[PDB]
Amino acid sequence: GPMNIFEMLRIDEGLRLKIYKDTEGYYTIGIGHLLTKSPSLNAAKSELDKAIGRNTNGVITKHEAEHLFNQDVDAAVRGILRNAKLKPVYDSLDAVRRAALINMVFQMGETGVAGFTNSLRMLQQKRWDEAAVNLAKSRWYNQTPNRAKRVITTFRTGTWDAYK
Amino acid sequence: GGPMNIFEMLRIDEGLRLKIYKDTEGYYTIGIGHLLTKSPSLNAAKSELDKAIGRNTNGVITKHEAEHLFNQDVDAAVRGILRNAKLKPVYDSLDAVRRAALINMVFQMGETGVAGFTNSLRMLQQKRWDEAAVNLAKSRWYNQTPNRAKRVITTFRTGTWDAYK
Ligand SMILES: [Cu+2]
Ligand SMILES: [Cu+2]
Repeated sequence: GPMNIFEMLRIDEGLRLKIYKDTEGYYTIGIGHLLTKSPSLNAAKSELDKAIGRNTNGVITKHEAEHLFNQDVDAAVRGILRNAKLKPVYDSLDAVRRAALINMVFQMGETGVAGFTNSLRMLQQKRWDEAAVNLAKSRWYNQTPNRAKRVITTFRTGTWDAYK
Repeated sequence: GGPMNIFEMLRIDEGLRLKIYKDTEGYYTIGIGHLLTKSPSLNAAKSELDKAIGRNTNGVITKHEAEHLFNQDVDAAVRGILRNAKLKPVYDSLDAVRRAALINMVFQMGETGVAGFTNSLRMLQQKRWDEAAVNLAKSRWYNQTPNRAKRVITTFRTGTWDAYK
């Protein structure tokens, strides 16, 4: 089966069914669903219960995680469409590259992503190699080099060859 | 229980069938509206099916298998919009809810058939919802599957999920 944003994110975020800490040290679960930014497992546990609508004692099913994953991806796409900075960039991109973008928003959030002012212009102007270079200079690249490298290659090439 | 989206919307219009069936156009299909072949041969259908699933299905598949195809198919519809000179502009100008109605149209009829709605498409891009809603009702689409078209059109006119609630 050929790629999409779901498989892409499914690969970058992986699937975990116990509450774990993301690379930022924030508690999480499922496919990269942020529970809380607080360093409290107990705070994370309650936040999880609200999200799933039941008592989980830290554990959810595979279906439950896909349900969250769906809403979250959807939430990121809608976030981009309400962001004055991102929407134009998004609209100008081809399918593969819109996936790369949604990937960054999924991980970092809109605001964080809107901060890549220069790279964004390069993207909207189809200067693929220049943006790829500029994106590597970023804190984002340094904090998560492997995932960032993969995403950047997608921007540069417009192909799935970093995931295939 | 969370807010509607294209998947939920399509899951309702297509339903879930784990056995090969003929859709409304007559073509062999499976899962959540996954077209297998436009050919009258069940054997070509079964071949296509076993190819896609990568085993020998004996003409039957699991729900998870069917949702796997669902993902591929929805993405293909979106990709089909972004590939078409007439569809992309309309799509880009649409709000999230209305983009779904569009994706729904392409999922069912295909990129090319949907591009044929030149007038309705232009009205959508001009935000003449009610005019578009009416133009869309006079179409082969509406005649063949009026119940699904009503939902999709109501979504286009109002911009809300009230037709699926
Ligand atoms: Cu596949
Ligand atoms: Cu939900």
